[PDB]
Amino acid sequence: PIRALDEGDIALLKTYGQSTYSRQIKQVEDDIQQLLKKINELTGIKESDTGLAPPALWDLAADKQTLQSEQPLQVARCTKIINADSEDPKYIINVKQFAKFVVDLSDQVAPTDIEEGMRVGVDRNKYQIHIPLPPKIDPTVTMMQVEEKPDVTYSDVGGCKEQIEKLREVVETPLLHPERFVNLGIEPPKGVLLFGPPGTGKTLCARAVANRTDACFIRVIGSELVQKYVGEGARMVRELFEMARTKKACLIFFDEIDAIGGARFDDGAGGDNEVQRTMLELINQLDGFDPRGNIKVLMATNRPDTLDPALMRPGRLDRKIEFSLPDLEGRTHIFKIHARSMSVERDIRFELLARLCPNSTGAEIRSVCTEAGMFAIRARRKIATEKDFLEAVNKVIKSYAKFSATPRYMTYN
Amino acid sequence: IDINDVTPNCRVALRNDSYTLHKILPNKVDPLVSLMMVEKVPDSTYEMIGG
Amino acid sequence: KKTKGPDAASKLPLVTPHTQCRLKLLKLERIKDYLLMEEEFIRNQEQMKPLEEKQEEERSKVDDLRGTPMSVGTLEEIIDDNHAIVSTSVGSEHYVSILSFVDKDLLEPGCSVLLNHKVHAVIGVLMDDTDPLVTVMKVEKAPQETYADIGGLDNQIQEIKESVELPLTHPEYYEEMGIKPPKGVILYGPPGTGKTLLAKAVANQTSATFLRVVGSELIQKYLGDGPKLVRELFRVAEEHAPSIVFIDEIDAIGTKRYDSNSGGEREIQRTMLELLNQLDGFDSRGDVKVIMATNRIETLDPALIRPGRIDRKIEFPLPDEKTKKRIFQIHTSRMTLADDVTLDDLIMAKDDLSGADIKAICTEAGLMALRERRMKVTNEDFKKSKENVLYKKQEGTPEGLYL
Amino acid sequence: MEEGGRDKAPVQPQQSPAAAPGGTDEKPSGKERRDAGDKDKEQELSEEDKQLQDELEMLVERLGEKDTSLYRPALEELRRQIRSSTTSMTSVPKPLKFLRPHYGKLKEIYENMAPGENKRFAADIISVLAMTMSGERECLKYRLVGSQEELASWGHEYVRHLAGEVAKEWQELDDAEKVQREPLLTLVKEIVPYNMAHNAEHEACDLLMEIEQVDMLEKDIDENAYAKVCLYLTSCVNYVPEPENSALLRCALGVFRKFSRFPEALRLALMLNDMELVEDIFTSCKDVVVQKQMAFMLGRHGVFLELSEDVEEYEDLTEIMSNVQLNSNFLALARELDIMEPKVPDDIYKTHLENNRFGGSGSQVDSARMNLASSFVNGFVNAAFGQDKLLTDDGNKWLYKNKDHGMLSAAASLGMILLWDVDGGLTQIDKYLYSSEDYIKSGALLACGIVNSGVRNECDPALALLSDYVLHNSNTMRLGSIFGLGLAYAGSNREDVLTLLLPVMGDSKSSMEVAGVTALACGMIAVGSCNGDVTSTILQTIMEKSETELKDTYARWLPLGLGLNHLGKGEAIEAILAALEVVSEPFRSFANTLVDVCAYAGSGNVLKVQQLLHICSEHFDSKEKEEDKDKKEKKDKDKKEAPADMGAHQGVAVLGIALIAMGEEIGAEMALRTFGHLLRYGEPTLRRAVPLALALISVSNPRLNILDTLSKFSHDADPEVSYNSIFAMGMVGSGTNNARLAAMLRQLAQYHAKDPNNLFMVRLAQGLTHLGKGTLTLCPYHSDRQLMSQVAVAGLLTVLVSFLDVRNIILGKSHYVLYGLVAAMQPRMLVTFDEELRPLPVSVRVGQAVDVVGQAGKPKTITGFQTHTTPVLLAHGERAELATEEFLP
Ligand SMILES: Nc1ncnc2c1ncn2[C@@H]1O[C@H](COP(=O)(O)OP(=O)(O)OP(=O)(O)O)[C@@H](O)[C@H]1O
Ligand SMILES: Nc1ncnc2c1ncn2[C@@H]1O[C@H](COP(=O)(O)OP(=O)(O)OP(=O)(O)O)[C@@H](O)[C@H]1O
Ligand SMILES: [Mg+2]
Ligand SMILES: [Mg+2]
Repeated sequence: PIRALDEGDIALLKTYGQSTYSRQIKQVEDDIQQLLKKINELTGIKESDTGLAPPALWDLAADKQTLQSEQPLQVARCTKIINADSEDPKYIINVKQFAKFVVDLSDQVAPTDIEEGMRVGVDRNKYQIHIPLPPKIDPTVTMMQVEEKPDVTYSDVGGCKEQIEKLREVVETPLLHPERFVNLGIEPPKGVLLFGPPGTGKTLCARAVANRTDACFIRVIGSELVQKYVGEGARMVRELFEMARTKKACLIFFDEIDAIGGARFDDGAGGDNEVQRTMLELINQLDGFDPRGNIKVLMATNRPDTLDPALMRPGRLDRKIEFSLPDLEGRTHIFKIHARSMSVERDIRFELLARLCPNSTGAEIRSVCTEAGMFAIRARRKIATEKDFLEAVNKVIKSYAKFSATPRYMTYN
Repeated sequence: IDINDVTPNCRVALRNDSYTLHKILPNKVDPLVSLMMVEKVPDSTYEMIGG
Repeated sequence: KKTKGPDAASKLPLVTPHTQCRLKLLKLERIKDYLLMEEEFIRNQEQMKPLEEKQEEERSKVDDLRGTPMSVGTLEEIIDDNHAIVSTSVGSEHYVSILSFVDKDLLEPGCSVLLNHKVHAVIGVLMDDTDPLVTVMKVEKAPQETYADIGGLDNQIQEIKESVELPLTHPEYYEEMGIKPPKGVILYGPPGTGKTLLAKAVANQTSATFLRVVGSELIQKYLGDGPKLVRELFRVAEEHAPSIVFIDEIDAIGTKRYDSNSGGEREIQRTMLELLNQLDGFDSRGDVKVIMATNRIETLDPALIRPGRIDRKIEFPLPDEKTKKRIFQIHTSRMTLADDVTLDDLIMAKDDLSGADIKAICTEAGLMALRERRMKVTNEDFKKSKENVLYKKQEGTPEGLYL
Repeated sequence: MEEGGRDKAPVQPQQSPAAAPGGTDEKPSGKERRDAGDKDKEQELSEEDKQLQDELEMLVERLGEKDTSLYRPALEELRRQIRSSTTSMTSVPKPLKFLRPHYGKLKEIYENMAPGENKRFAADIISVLAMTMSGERECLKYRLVGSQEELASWGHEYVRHLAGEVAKEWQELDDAEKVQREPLLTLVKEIVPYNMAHNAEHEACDLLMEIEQVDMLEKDIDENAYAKVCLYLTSCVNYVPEPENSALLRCALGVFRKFSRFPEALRLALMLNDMELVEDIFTSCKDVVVQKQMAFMLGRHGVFLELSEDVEEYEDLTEIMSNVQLNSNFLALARELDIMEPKVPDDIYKTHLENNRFGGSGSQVDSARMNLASSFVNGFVNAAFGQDKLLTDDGNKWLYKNKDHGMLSAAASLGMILLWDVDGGLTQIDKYLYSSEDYIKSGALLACGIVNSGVRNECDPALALLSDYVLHNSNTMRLGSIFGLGLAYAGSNREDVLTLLLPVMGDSKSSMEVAGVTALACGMIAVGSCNGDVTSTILQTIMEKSETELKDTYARWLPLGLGLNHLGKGEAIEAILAALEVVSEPFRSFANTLVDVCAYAGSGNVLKVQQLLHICSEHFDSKEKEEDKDKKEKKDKDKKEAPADMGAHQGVAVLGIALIAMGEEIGAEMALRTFGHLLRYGEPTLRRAVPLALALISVSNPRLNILDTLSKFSHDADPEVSYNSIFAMGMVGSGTNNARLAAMLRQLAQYHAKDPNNLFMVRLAQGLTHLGKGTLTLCPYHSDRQLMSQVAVAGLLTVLVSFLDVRNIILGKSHYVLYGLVAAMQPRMLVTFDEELRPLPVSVRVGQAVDVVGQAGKPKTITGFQTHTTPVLLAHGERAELATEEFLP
C-alpha cells in the first residue's frame, strides 16, 4: 500500500518545518565552503621549489663563473673497458646499456694511465676517452654500514647467559684473540643463526654485538635484496660480499632472512625464480669453490623450519642457537634490567612477578614493566607500587586480553 | 593555464621540444575499468517488470 | 627540519548548537566574517606594498642558466668538489659538473638531483621525491567527528588516548617515571562495533600528521615494490614530525606465514616481513605510532602482534546494555522524535545488536516515517524497522539441548 | 495519476472553490456553509501533527491559488460573515503556497486584519500550526519597515499584539524546545523596544514557570559574546538579563551582578542600588560575591565608609575589596594544601642534559646579561613567596654582578617577591632602603609601589609612603616614586592622588621617560575619565617637537593615558579623542591606532577592526614613514582576544597565514605578540608549537627571534607545562645557543614559564568577563614593541615588573569562618550544553575529583557530586562559599 511521493508532497515537506533561520544557515554554510576554496587557491602550495644553495655564501661565484663552467668541460658518459689492444691504440668499451664500441684514446690522457677494466670518461659525439673514473661503490650497497653504535650493551640483554656466550664464541673472540684458536688449531665456527619464538631478544643480541664489533657490521636490509629487474638481486649480493672482502673482520647480519630464503620449488610460477636465484647466489658465496675469508654471517628468524636446506646445513651456518623462553632466574634478571629506570617502590618483590609470568618472553616482560607504571599515571601517583605491577601482569599476560576459563572454574588446586 | 587547475594525478599534454604545459588533457587514466560506464542504455522499463 | 605538518584543517572551529537556531546563525556569520576578512586582507596586501622591483635580478640569472625542461636524476658516487656522477631514468651514468648554485651539502648519494637538459649538470637538489602513490595517504581534510560523537566506549577510548594523544599532550607525565610511552595499538573486534569510528576520532584531535592506509593498497604487482612502498611510507612518517599511521584491515597482509608454494603468497609474506622489520628491528623508530584495525585477531601472524611492536590490544566488543542506550541517544538526537518513542525499549531482546545495526535502525526508521507523510518519527515507525534492518542473521543451538 | 480513496479530497475541496464565485445567486447561505466547512477541515487537518504534509493545502495550492487571489478582492464585502473567514483561510495557505515573491503581500494577504478569534489555530496545535511562519513573517516585515521607513503606518499595534501573544503562548505551548525560539523572535523583532516586548512577554510567561527562565538566561549568556558591532545589543543584552537574574530567579543575584559587571561595570545603573537596598544576603552569597569582586572598590569603600551602618564591624569582614587576606589563605594552602613547597634550584634545570658539556668540559661564564636573566627569574618564580631564596640570601653582594639597570631590576624583583605584603615587606625593604644609594633607593621605591596594588588598605601606604619623594627633581627617585604610586593605585581610581602626581607630568622638571612612566602609572590608575591627564597629554602632543617624536623612543607610552581611562568604551567619546589627536604628524596616526586599540579590549567587532586592518597597512608601508602597520595586527587581539573563545581559532589562522608567511618582511612580521596575547593558556602542539618554533630559529631577524621567544614564555604564564620546556631548554644550540641577546632572552622568560600556583589569564571566573585592571598586560606588550634598548637593552626594564598585577589560581572552600572545608569536588574539562532536550551531564565522565583545593586550570567545571550541601552562587569563581542545605536527612 506504499504509495509513492508526489512532487507536491516533496515541495510541502521541504516547507512545513522549523526553519526560521535555516535557509540562511545553509546558504552561509555553502558560502563558507566556497570561500575556503578561494582562500587556499590564492595561498596555494608555494615556496617548495628548493634545491638552491643560497647564492650569498658563494654569491660572488654564483654568476658568470657558472657559465664558464658550462660550455667548456664537455659532459662525459661512463663506460668500462673490456680490452686494450697492446701496441694498437684502439680500445674496446662497453658503455653500460646502450651498446659496445671501438674507441680512440684522447691525446690528453696517456695510455699508461688507462688500463683494462677501469672506468673511462667517454665523450658524446665521437666516443673518445678522457679522465678515467674511479671504481664504483654503489649507493645501496654502501648505505648498509652501521656507522653508529646502537644504545644497547650486553648487560641489558638479560635472561640468557649461555646464548650470549655461544654468540661471543664466534662473533667476538675468534677475531679479537686468534691465539686461543691456534694452540688447539680449532677452526673458529662461522655462521650463527638465531631461532626463537616471536620476540625473545634475537635482535637484541644482534644489536648488542654492534656496540663492540670494532669493525664493519653491514646490516642486510632484505627488502632491498629484491628488485624488479632480473639479476639485480644477485648483483646486489655479489657487491655485498665483494665489499665484505675489502676490510679486516667484517660481520654481515641478515635480519629476517626468511624473506630472501625459502624452500625451492618449480610448481607455482616456477617458484619465485628471481628470489630463489638470489638465494642461490648467496649460498654459493657462503660456500663454494671460492674460499670466503674473514667474513662472518649472523641470521635470525622466527621459524627456521621454512629455510632452504642448502642454507641450514653446516658450512653456511654452523652454530645454530636456540633462544628459548627465559627461566625463573632469567625472568627475574629481565625484570630487574627493565625496571632500573622506573620510579618503583623499594619493597617490590620481583622474584614473584617472575613466577606469575610463565611462558612469557622478553617483549612481554617489557610490556609488563611498562603498562605497569601506566596504571600509576592513571591514578596520578608518582611511585608505582607492587599492587600496580601485579595488576599489570594480570592485565597483560597469562590472562592477557582474553580469559575464558573463569565461571566456576577452579579445578586446579 | 595557471597551476591552480592542475592537481596531483592529472594528465597534462606537454608541447614538443619546449615541453611547456599546454592543456589539461582530461583522459583521466582508467585502463580497462573504463569499460564499465554503461553507455548503451538497456531496454527494460518497470512496465514489463511485474509482480 | 622535520616539519610537523598538521592536517591543514580545522577551518571549522565547530558550531556549538546543532539545533537550527539564531545562535547557530550568528556564530556561522562570525565564521564567515573572519574568513572574508582574511580574503580581503590578503588580496589587498598583495596588491599594495609596491615591491614590483621584485624577481631579485640574480634569481632571474639562475633561472636563465638552468634551462627549460630540467630533468630528474639520481645522484651517484660524488667524485670531486666540482664534479659528480648522475644516473638518468634510463640508468645511464653521465659524468656531470656540479654548478655553484647547488649547496655542496644536502647532496648525498641516492638523493634525487636536478639536471640541465642539454649539458647534464647538477643544477639543484630535490628534497621531495615521496612516491606519488604514498603522498595520497596523508589526511588533509580532517574527518568531522569528535570523541563525544562516539559513545559507550569509555574504557576502550581512554586506552587509545593514552597512546595517541597524552604522550604528546603531557609528555612529562611519562618521563617522570621513565616508562617509554606505549607505541602501537591494535583495535580488534567484531564487525560494526567501532574500530573505524575511534580511528576517525583520533584523527580529529590529531595534533600530528595522520597517515591513512588501506591494508590492501600496500600490496604491489612488481617484485619488491611491495616491500618498498611500506619503506617509503614509514620514511615519510619519520621525516615528518610526530605521526600516527593507521594500517587498517591488517588482516590482508597479516596471514600466518606458512611454507607456501605460490609466488604471490610469498611476495605478500615479504611485505609482512618488511613491516615487521621496520616497526621493530635493528633501527629505532621515532615518534611514530601505529594503529591497526582488524576483524580477526586470531589470523594475524604471531609477530605483527607482539608486546614490543603492538602493545595495548583493545578488545572492542559487541555493545553492552547501557552502551546501547548511549549510542541510541547519540544517533537519534538530530531527529524530531514524538513523545511516545522513547528508546528505553528497543534495547534488549536480541543479544546481537551492534552500532551499525543501531544506525541502520535509526535511518530506515526516518525513511519509514517518510511513508505516512510525516516528519516526526513514531513508535510504529521504529517497531517496523527491527523487522526490516536486522535480518538474514544466523542462529544458534537447538532448544532442548540446553534450557 | 489517480489516488484511490484519497480522490475525495481533491474533489469536495474542489467543488467548494467552484461555489466560491457564485454566492449570492442561487446560494446565499451557501457561502457561509462552504466557508465554515472548509475552515473546519483545514483546522482539523493542520491541528494534529499526525502528519507533516498537509493534505488539503497540497491539493488546494495548485488550483485555488488564482481562485482565492481573484476572490479575496472580488467579494470586497467587509463583514465577518464571509470576509473574516476568507482572510483566515487565505492566510493559512500563505507559508506553503507563496514563494519568495511574497514581500509585498506578505502582510496584506492576512495582516490587514485578524478575523474573529484568530488565536484559535494557536490553541490545539502543539508548536508548528503556523506560529513559526507567523514569527518569521513578522520579523521580516519589521526589518523591511525599519530599513528605510521605520515610522510605519498603523501596523504598529497589531504586530505588537501578535508578538505578545505568540511569545507568551506558543513559546511554552507544551514546555517544549520552543523556548529557544522566543529569544530569536523577540530579538529579530522589537530590537529597540525589546525591553517592552520582554516586559509584556514576561508579565505572565516567565512567572507562570520560574523554571523556564534558566534556558533564557543560558541563551542570553551564550549570546552576549555575539552581538552588533556597536554594543547597543550587547548593552541591551546586559540590561535585559538583570530582571531575569532578579527575584524572577533565586535571590542570590550572583549571576545578576556578574552580567551587570559585564557592561563596562556600570556601577550606578545596576549595582549601586542593590548593596544598600537588599541588606538580606548576609547569611546568603552577598559576602562570597563581595570577596569574589576583585574588580572595583572605588565605588564600594566610597559608600560603605560614608554609611558605617551596613555591617556592625566595618574593620572586620572582607569589606568588599579587602582581599589582601588572599595572601593569608594563599600562603596557608600552598604550605599545607600544597605538600610540595621546596626551594627551587636553577643550575639543575639549566644543565639537565649532560651532553651540553661535551668537548669544552667546562668554560664557566658569569656574564652580566646571564646574571640579569637569573635575577629576573629569581624575582618572578617566587612571587608572593618570601621564604625560598637561594641566590638572594647574599643580596649585599648578589645585587652587584650587574649594571645599574640590572641591579634596579633586581630591586624590583626583590620587591615583587613579597608581593601583596602591606607591612611584612617593609622588614626586608628597609634594610636596603637605608643604603644611601641612588639606584638602590630607586628600586626600593619601585617595589614599595608594586606591593600595594591588591588591597586598597585603610593605611594606604602608597600616597603616604611615596609622595614625599614624588616632588623631588631627581630622575631615578622620581621615576621610582611615580611608577610605584601608579602601580599601587592602578586599579583604584584615587582622583586626589592622580591630581597630586599629575604636576610631575605637567611640569618640565621630570625627564621625558619620567613623563612616559607617569602616563603609564596614571593610566593603570585610571579606567574612567581622567580628563586632567587627557588634557595634559594632548598639550604634550601639541608641544612635542616633530624631531622630538621622530627621535622619540621611550616616549610613545602616552596613548595609554587615553586607553586605560576609556577601556572598552564606545564611539561617543572615542571619536572625539581620535579627532583631537589629529593634530600631529604620522605619529598622530600611531596614537590613533593605539588609542582605538586600548579602547576596544574585548568587544569583538568588524567595523573598526576591518577599517584599521586595511588602512594601517595600506597607507604606511609604501612611503619612508612606516612602523604603524605592525600595531594594528599586533592589537587584533584587543577587540578580538575574547571571541567567546571562538574567534580565537580564526584569528590564529589569519595571523599565522598573513603577518608571517605573506606579511611585511621586516616591520609587520613582528606579529608574534599577537598569539602570545591571544592565548596565554598553554597549548600542546596544536596552535602554538609549530607557529612558534618555525619562527624561533629564524635568524633572519633577531627582533623576530626575541619577540617570538618572549611569546613562547607568555603562552605558559602559570601552567608550568613541560612540553614547552622541550624548547625552553632545548633552544641552547641547534639554532640560537649563545647569541648574547638571544641566548639570554630565551631563558630570561622561558624559565618565567614555570611560574607555580598563579594565573595570568585576562578573563574573570566565568571564562567570559574581562578585568579592567587586567588589561595592564598591554603595558608589557606594547612596551615590548621592539625591546631594542626598550627592554632587550635595559633602558626601562621595570614594566616587566609592572605587569605583575596578577590573579591567583586557587579554588578555596570555606564559609566566613576558616578553611574547615576539605570536601571532594570533581573539576574537569568544560563542555557547554547550551541546547539539550534532557539534563544530560555537562561532561562526558566524572574525571578527577581531587579533594585538595583545586588549582583550577583554564577550563574547569563544577564541584563534587552527591548534593553534599551544594552552594548558592553556583558559579565556581575561585572564591565560592558553600552554604548549608538539606543533605542526608
Ligand atoms: N632476556 C632479555 N633481557 C632483557 N631485555 C630483553 C630480553 N629479551 C628481550 N628483551 C627486550 O625485548 C625488547 C624487544 O625485542 P625485539 O623485538 O627488538 O627483538 P627480538 O626479541 O629479537 O625479536 P624479533 O623476533 O622481533 O626480532 C628489546 O628492546 C629488549 O630490551
Ligand atoms: N558505540 C557506537 N557509538 C556510536 N556510533 C557507533 C557505535 N558503534 C558503531 N557506530 C557507528 O557505526 C557506523 C559504522 O562504521 P564503524 O566505524 O562503526 O565501523 P567499524 O567497526 O569500523 O567496522 P569494520 O568492521 O567494517 O571495520 C559508524 O558510522 C559509527 O558511527
Ligand atoms: Mg628481529
Ligand atoms: Mg584510514
